[PDB]
Amino acid sequence: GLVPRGSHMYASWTASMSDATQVLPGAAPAASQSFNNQTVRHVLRLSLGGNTLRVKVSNLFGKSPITFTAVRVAKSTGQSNIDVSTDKSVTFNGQASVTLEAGTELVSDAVNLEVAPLTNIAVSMYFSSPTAMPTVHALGVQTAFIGAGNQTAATSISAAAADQSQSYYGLTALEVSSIQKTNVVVTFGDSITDGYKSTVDASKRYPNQLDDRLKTAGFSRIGVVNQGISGNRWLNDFSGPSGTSRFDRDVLNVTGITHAIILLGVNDLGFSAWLAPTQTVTAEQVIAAMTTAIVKAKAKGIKVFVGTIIPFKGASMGYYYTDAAEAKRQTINTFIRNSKEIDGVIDFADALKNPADPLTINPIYDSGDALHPNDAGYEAMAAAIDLSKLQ
Repeated sequence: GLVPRGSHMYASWTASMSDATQVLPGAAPAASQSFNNQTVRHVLRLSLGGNTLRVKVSNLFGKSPITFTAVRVAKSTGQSNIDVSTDKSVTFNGQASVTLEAGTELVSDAVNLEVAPLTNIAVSMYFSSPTAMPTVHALGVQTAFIGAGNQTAATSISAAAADQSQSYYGLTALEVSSIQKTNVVVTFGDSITDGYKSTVDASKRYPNQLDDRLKTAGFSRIGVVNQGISGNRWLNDFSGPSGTSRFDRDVLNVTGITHAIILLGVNDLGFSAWLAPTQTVTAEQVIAAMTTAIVKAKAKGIKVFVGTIIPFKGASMGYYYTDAAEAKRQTINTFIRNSKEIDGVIDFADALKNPADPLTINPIYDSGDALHPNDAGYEAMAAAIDLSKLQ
C-alpha cells in the first residue's frame, strides 16, 4: 500500500577520520594542514538519494577549536564545478557559522535539496580564520579544490592546480532522508576498503563497485558507506585510530546501519617487521579484537560479515610480508571461515588469490605492489559478495 510517511535520515556517504599529526613510535612529529581565509570544495558520491540532507563535520582530532565560517552544498557537474541553481546554505541550529571544540563532531540542520543515488555533490567549507585541520580522511581517492576567500557558492573554484588535495578535511558524513525502507551497509577496513590504487575521481573503490551491483539489481534503497582507513590496524593507533577504538564511532554509530562488512588485520601483521617493531601482535590478539567488535555489533542487531585477509606474498618481502605474517594470516582466516558467531564469511581471499599460487594476489588484480587490488580487483571483490546477504 502507501508507504508510511515517517521520514528518517540514513548515512549516504561517510569518511572515517584520522589525526594527521599522529606518527609511529619513534617517528618525527608531523604537521597538520592549515587553512587561512580559504575555501575547500569536496566532492562526494551519494549512495542513497532522498528529499533532504545533512552534513556531519568534525574536529575530532583538533587540539584547538575550529570555526566553519560557511558550509554549502550543491550538485556537482564535474571537477570543481557546481550547478549553482542547486546551491544551498548548510546551517547549524540556524546559524551559517559554527565552532566545534577540539574532540567534537556535529551534524548540520536538514537542507532542502532533493538528490539521487550514485550522483556527486559538492560540499564546500570556508575557513575565514587561521585553521589547523588535523582531522582528515587522508586518502580520499578524490580531488578536493582549495581557493582563496569565500568561494563556497562559486560556480567553480578559482585557484592553482597545485592547490588541490586528495583528502577530506573535517567532513565525515552526509546523511539523506527518505520514507522508504532502507538498508545501510558499512564497509569497515583499511586501504583495501578505502580503495588505495583505485582510479582517482572514478568511484572504483570496492564499496563503490558493490553499490553499482546493488543499484543495477534494483536495490536503490540499499546503501553502501565506506569506513576504510588506509594503513589502519585493529590493535594499535596509526594509520588512524585503532580499529578496536574506532569501531563504536565508525560502525555502530553510523546512522541507519543494518549490515557491516569487516575486512581488517593485514596491517597488524605487516607493520611489525619494520614500520613498528615494538608493536608485534599475535593472530590470537587480532582474533580477540575481532571477537569483541562482532559481539558489540550483533548485540545491536547489525548483520555482521567478515572478510578473509587477501593473500599478499611479495608485498615488500622481509619488511611487511614475512613468514610470521603469513602464519598469522592463515590462523585468522581459519578462524573467520569456521566462526559460528558471524552472520557470514565473505571469502575475498578465495576470490582474489592467484590460481597459480594461492599465497599471492591474482596478477590480473594486482595494482603492482602485491598488496592492493587494481580497479579490476576491486570489481572482483564486489562481485564476490552475495547480494542476498545485504537484504
